[PDB]
Amino acid sequence: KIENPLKSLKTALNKIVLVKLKNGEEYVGRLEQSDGTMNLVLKDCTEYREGTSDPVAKYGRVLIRGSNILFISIDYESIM
Amino acid sequence: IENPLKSLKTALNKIVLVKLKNGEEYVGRLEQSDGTMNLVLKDCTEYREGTSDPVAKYGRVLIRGSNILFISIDYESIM
Amino acid sequence: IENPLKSLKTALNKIVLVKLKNGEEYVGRLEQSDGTMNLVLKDCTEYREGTSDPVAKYGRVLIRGSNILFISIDYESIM
Amino acid sequence: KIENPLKSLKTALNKIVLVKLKNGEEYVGRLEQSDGTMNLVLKDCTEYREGTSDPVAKYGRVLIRGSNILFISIDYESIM
Amino acid sequence: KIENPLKSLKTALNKIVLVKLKNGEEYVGRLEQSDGTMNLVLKDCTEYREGTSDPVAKYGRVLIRGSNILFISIDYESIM
Amino acid sequence: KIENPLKSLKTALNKIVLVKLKNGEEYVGRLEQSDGTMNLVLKDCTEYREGTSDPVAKYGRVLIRGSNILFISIDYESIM
Amino acid sequence: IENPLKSLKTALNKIVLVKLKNGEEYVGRLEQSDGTMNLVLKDCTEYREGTSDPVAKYGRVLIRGSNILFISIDYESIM
Repeated sequence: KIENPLKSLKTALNKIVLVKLKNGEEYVGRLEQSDGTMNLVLKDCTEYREGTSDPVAKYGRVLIRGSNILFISIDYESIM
Repeated sequence: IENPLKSLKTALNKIVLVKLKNGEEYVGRLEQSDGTMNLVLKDCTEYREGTSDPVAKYGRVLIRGSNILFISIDYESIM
Repeated sequence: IENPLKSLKTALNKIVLVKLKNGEEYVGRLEQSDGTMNLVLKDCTEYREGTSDPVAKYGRVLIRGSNILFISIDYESIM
Repeated sequence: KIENPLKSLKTALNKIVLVKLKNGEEYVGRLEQSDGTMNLVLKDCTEYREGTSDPVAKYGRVLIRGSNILFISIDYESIM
Repeated sequence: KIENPLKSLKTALNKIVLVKLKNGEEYVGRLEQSDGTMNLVLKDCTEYREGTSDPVAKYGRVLIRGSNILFISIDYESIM
Repeated sequence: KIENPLKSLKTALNKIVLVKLKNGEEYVGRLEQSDGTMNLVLKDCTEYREGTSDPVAKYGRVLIRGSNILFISIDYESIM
Repeated sequence: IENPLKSLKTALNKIVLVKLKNGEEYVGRLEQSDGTMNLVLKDCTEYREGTSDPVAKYGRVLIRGSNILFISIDYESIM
């Protein structure tokens, strides 16, 4: 079977995901694009304070660099 | 033949604890892993470091291996 | 053909917001970019993270891609 | 003749070691495997507060990533 | 037709620039040299407290390592 | 006639050295082995409070990962 | 031929100040350097950042180039 963590990211295409960065900040938006570096493009992205549902800021369509990602919640829509 | 990374495959479908560089602890069932130690965990709960106090639920998570400190590969068997 | 880096090219000559590793935010018109996400911004203002409180003005800046957290590539159409 | 730091890690196999990571936390356990990048597997691993013998948490069998290791006390067994 | 970020660093040669480093500190001086990795030589370099005009220390002629640079204000002279 | 920084590390073999790690802590011991990546083996390693002489912990024979070293005092024995 | 790394070579046998990523400053006579900016300083004294307060003496030190923020290659003219 060919399943590996990277292609699991492709299944999240056009779904709401949560991205947490190395500084602990959390960003929620719809995953529009991703590449093999885990560079992401998120649509209608809102930053939330860590571990909470408190919106901090809206940033629109964001390109997130993969090297500073801690993790991506790929099923986040089904859980919000 | 045995090496640290093959030990990671023995934890597939088992509950593991992953500690990241910032000290926070994530507990979940190991679904997938690769050679760089990127992981996919199912039903992932973040705990406050050193405790069993849950702080957040994140569902199915892709964790980047570069930020991992260690993985408790038999965590199921010690709780 | 769509991918993250090409989406950056769509923001050329538009105002973007760039957040760096230390959390600081910089807003200015994207004049140039390369494959490593080095950017040149014009009329760049730094803002306190998460606000519209101006902190400093830096003129035309060359931002090193390796220390960028993210780029809001549609910032002009929402600010 | 052939003596180098990474070979000295081979003589600690199945001995108790102390591993200190980049955030100053110390982990004690029996070294079961190591590779060339200093990835480690420890059995019966206990975290202790830095500089002390106050145990903080028990983690069982752990795979430690080499890149965040500060040092390994390779003769810890014979001293603690 | 050839416009790239690093080429614009070459336009600032012999001009006063502001370099902000990863720790937030700001260094002002005349750019004398740069290379492809963004290593720089500044002449008559003064550090300023971040976002102010309070000088904190003088360092003279400095070789700055590119990997810790956040940004360079390549036209800082025109705006003082 | 050939002199470079890594070769100067070999001159400290069998001498007491001080190693400062990137979290600021200092470790003093007799350098027994080293390699091209500045991985080190120290014998009789004592950690000291940064910048002081107050011992903090003993760790015996330690393998130090070169990538997390700030500097090595290669003549410390002659000035301690 | 002039470039930033060759400018380090000109500092040989000169007193330099080396600032590391954690902000600590180290002053000594530059004895050796290489292409990665690994340095050997003679008679090295560490100073509290931005001040003249000596904190510790370290003799002959080998500094790893990867943790260096900057090197004042002419520092005796500044002391």
